[PDB]
Amino acid sequence: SQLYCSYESFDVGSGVYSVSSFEVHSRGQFIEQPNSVECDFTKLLSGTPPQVYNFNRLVFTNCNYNLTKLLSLFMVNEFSCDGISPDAIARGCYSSLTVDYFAYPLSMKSYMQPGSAGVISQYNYKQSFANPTCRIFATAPANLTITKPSSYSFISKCSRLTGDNSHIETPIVINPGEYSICKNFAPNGFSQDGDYFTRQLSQLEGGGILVGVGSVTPMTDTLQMGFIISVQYGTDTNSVCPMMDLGNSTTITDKLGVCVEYNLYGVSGRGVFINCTAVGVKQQRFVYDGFDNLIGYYSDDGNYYCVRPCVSVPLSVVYDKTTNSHATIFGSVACEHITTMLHGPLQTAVGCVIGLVNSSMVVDNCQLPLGQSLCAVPSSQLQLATINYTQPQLLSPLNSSGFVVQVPTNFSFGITQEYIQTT
Amino acid sequence: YTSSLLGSIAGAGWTAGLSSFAAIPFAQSIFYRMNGIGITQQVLSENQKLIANKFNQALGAMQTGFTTTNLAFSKVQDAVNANAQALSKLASELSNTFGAISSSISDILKRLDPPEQEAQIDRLINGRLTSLNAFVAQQLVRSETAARSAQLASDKVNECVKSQSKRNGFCGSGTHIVSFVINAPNGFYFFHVGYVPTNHVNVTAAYGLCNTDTPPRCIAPIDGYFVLNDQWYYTGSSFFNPEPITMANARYVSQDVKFENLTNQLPPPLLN
Amino acid sequence: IQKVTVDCKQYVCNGFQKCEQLLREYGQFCAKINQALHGANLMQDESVANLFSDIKTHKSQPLNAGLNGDFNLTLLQVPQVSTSQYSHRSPIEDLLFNKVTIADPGYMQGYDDCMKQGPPSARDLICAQYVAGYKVLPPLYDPNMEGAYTSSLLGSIAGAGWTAGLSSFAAIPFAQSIFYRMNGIGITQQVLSENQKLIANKFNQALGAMQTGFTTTNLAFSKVQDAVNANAQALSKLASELSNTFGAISSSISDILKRLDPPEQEAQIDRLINGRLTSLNAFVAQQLVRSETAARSAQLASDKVNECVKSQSKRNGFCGSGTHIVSFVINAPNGFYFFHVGYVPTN
Amino acid sequence: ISSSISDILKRLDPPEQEAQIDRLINGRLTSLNAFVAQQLVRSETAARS
Amino acid sequence: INASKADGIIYPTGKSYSNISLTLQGLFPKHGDLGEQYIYSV
Ligand SMILES: *[C@@H]1O[C@H](CO[C@@H]2O[C@@H](C)[C@@H](O)[C@@H](O)[C@@H]2O)[C@@H](O[C@@H]2O[C@H](CO)[C@@H](O)[C@H](O)[C@H]2NC(C)=O)[C@H](O)[C@H]1NC(C)=O
Ligand SMILES: *[C@@H]1O[C@H](CO)[C@@H](O[C@@H]2O[C@H](CO)[C@@H](O)[C@H](O)[C@H]2NC(C)=O)[C@H](O)[C@H]1NC(C)=O
Ligand SMILES: *[C@@H]1O[C@H](CO)[C@@H](O[C@@H]2O[C@H](CO)[C@@H](O)[C@H](O)[C@H]2NC(C)=O)[C@H](O)[C@H]1NC(C)=O
Ligand SMILES: *[C@@H]1O[C@H](CO)[C@@H](O)[C@H](O)[C@H]1NC(C)=O
Ligand SMILES: *[C@@H]1O[C@H](CO)[C@@H](O)[C@H](O)[C@H]1NC(C)=O
Ligand SMILES: *[C@@H]1O[C@H](CO)[C@@H](O)[C@H](O)[C@H]1NC(C)=O
Ligand SMILES: *[C@@H]1O[C@H](CO)[C@@H](O)[C@H](O)[C@H]1NC(C)=O
Repeated sequence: SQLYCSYESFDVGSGVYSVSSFEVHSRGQFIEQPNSVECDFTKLLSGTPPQVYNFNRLVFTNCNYNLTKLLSLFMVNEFSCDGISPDAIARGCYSSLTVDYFAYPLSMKSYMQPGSAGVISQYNYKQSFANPTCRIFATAPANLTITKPSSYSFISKCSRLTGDNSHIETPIVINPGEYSICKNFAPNGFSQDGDYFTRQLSQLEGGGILVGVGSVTPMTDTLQMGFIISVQYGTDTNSVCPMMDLGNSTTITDKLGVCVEYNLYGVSGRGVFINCTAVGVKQQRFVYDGFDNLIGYYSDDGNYYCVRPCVSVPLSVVYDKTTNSHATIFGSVACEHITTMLHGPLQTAVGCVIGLVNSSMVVDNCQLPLGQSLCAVPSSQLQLATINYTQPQLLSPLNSSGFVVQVPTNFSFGITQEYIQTT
Repeated sequence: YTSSLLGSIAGAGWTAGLSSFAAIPFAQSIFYRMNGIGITQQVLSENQKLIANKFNQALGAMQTGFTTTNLAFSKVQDAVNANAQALSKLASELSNTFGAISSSISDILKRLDPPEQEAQIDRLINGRLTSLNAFVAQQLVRSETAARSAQLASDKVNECVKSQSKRNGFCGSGTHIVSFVINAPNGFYFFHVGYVPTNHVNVTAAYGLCNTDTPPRCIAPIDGYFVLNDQWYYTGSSFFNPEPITMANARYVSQDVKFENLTNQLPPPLLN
Repeated sequence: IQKVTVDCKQYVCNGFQKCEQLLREYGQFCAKINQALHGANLMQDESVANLFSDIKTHKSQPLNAGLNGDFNLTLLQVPQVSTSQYSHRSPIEDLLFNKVTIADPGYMQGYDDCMKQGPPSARDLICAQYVAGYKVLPPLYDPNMEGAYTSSLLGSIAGAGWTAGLSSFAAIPFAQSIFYRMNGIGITQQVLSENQKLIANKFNQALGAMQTGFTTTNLAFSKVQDAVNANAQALSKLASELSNTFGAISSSISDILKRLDPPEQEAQIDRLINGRLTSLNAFVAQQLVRSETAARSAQLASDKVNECVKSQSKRNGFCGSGTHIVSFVINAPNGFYFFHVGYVPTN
Repeated sequence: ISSSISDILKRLDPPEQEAQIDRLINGRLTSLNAFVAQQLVRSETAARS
Repeated sequence: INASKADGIIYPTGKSYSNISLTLQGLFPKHGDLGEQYIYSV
């Protein structure tokens, strides 16, 4: 029936066709998760947030965190993510999580968009897009431990004065995810608007006069914060996982050789696990190929498991339109796999076949060749027959002086037809 | 062009070029062709009507050979299907969305407004331009294949239709006698008529005959076999008919140790 | 060529339900790929079957176990009792097959072996067929049947050298057949009688030299390696293009489904679908070119058998360099390997 | 927006400039693949001619 | 730095490879770099 659908017709010519292998099923789970520490957010939750140009950075590596508590405390006004989504952050593991948090008014959120020509991008913060990142603007809890700053301040100018004496001016712009050297003028925030700060740069710093101007905006009724969040994958042996209820750790010992889903220290997927001689460096928990695929694993059991991809048995259908019967060729798989692990069969050189009957026939011409000198001959079941090799006639040499020949006595005219394409 | 190849005249057969033109009737050309494959004129003169009856049976049989089981007739359909599949690919690629919201430009204009509709239209443009480039590359390869197959078509007509090839396998199996070509869809259709032996007789042969004289004069057959039927006889390669050894079928050769030393009932070439 | 077919649903989507839902729009294009590859493999089966119909020997003669008269043909002869698996494989054919690295597809137990194989092996490209989705198909004839057709050519009897056509079968022994072929090039029977054993020594030393002529510097053996590599590089392109991101965040549908949500994840999968469907079209397009090229070359193989193996050629350059005396043929990976024997004067 | 990377780098900022450049990378690699396949057939045709 | 003895080579952070030759982007020293020599009195 799948052959009819593939050809989209009830009338299909007799032949041997390749159909889709049936869907493979997972047969268990292989979970190995440690009881890792809780990610320390006590700096973000207990303290006064800094300014945009003096942002704090948190990197979490080998810990679990409760994202529900963090999201309950804050009230997100707008988030813009590229490369990843917040739900994916909420339901998956990653090698690292970097959170750059700072105080930021919601009115200026337009000045943090990619491509802005304003002063925030040049002198205060520029988001890096080398990793899957999201930018989040929210509101802090009203009466919790987060204390509002005096005001919101940002750097409006950061230039270098190097000319005949000072006339030539050159602005100093920050690379993505980096601080401005004008931050050290007022590292705890600018006191008033238009504060003018001047420092003499040393020779090792290039020389000149560094000029910085700060801009201050009044504090709002509720504290408004901005977060720049980035994650990494495949760069660590341990993962940062939100406290999702994955379940208890399981042992692959009882399910070796079957295809199961796995969650191994934050790395997820499906595949087959086989006992293997230890290769690679044990300290690095995973062994990869050139194409960045997981091919080996080291377990708490102490063994090294080869992670073969989850596969399915190839299928082929033999169809004979006139007799209206079919057989199934399971290629390259012995009948023991089909007979005992299916979720009568006959073993042939092309695989295991259900439908044919071994009558031990030999046929000179058969139009359904299975391969390896095997073909199906219709009979009401198709029968497995072998293509015949007609033995050449043998003419023994003559023992006398001369030689023996076979000359024709009767003949016919045989018309051989040939077609040559020309256009 | 093709129907004129049937009555064409190119030479006497034993001639060695295309310069001459001999108006030998079609009947007498076949018998000379059959005499070139190893049948003596005595068999032809005796089985004159037998050959024609066999030939007419072969010509009537090719009427029923136009079936999918035949290899040559299948190649005709494969060429028509190759042409048809070329047009099918062009039609199918306009049902391709290439990732757009639709495969129809009308749907994109109906469903979307600029600047988003330009991006969706440009998605179809790049896909269809890429599809045509793949179509052009395939057509060029097919055109060269047909061009080089047309060269073989000119080769086949010159060697099989306008002459009698001595090459085994080429111009059909068996032994080539005459080939007829007719117009076919997107090419030509040939009919390689061959001499197919049906029954055999095992007969003792001799590599050659020599006489016990000084120096020993020895002969070898021209295009047949020395054959026993104590006397030796000449037979054709393609048909059995013992005939006397004479200058018409005996060719002088140098002395060899594998030839028969004859002392009685010598052939006329070895006499005197 | 190696017969390859793909599962378009599996190759594009890798068993993911979300991807297959999107692939329903491109359902027509998946079906055509399966039909173009299937149609291009029936041509291979018809080509192989028609080839061995032309190579077929109607009548043959017995040959001695090795020394035929004074000529030695042990390298070209199938043994009476064979320790090896292949019943109709010649010793020189063993050396050719022992000098070429071919990965065993495992036509009947390959799927089980790939599951058993923990450490990577040379069949990694073969075992990738159950992962990516393509399927290497078995050839029409097994090696034993192929060897039977070529072995029957050594003892093939046709009409005599002077005879017209192929309507008669003369039982001339191998030695006397070689001497006739040398007599047709300008060597008198007086010379052949006097230098009879010298010719046999010359012929035997030529046959023994090709036992060590299978080197990468040789042109003929270089071609047999390129044929195997061309088959291997066709499977490598199938597997490697499954790691092409096509502008998406990842080349694996799992990672897209783990980092993105609709409508963005469906767009990313659409990039892989379009890229993989176009890659399959290129793979199909070049497979047709290769199959037709091998089909036309399969025609040339039968032409050389009927002009070099079954008969002495009066051509120049055809059937090898020099003046043609005899030519033998053995089965080689994806084709034939002829040994054209010529007459090369030295003084 | 343009066939030249120079115009893409002058007119856009990340992450948009990477997506536009990725359009050219995929297009030119696919074009290079077509050039290889076309050249292979021409090479084989001239090798048998 | 010889780099044929794998001098100053940082391993991948969280992956391992077995019996393969790979190309990697990373912070690596230059071949033949003499560097800067420092001597301590000990
Ligand atoms: C699973 O892991 C290893 C198997 O390693 C084997 O190493 C070779 C000997 C070869 O047989 C490979 O195919 C395998 O990958 C086993 O660990 C050792 O097992 C032996 C015998 O049981 C024991 O003497 C050692 O002390 C074990 N060493 C360690 C470090 O555990 C292990 O027993 C296997 N478990 C099975 C097969 O159930
Ligand atoms: C005919 O050729 C074969 C093949 O070269 C010769 O057999 C070889 O004999 C010696 C020792 O047995 C070695 O060169 C090889 O081991 C043999 N090769 C085989 C068995 O394939 C054989 O000796 C030759 N015959 C004569 C009479 O010299
Ligand atoms: C870089 O390393 C290679 C290999 O480690 C060095 O080559 C070795 O040189 C010594 C001589 O001091 C020989 O004894 C070894 O046999 C060589 N090993 C080889 C060739 O594999 C090479 O000299 C080093 N380059 C330097 C030191 O500049
Ligand atoms: C996470 O926090 C919520 C609310 O504070 C709580 O209900 C839940 O039990 C916490 N989960 C863990 C694992 O502590
Ligand atoms: C069919 O049965 C016969 C009976 O002995 C057996 O020899 C043969 O191997 C069987 N065929 C196959 C394909 O197993
Ligand atoms: C014929 O005679 C010659 C010379 O006596 C001899 O060498 C040869 O073997 C003889 N052949 C036959 C067939 O008698
Ligand atoms: C390592 O790879 C080579 C191929 O370069 C292979 O021959 C060898 O068997 C492999 N060794 C192991 C232990 O896998």
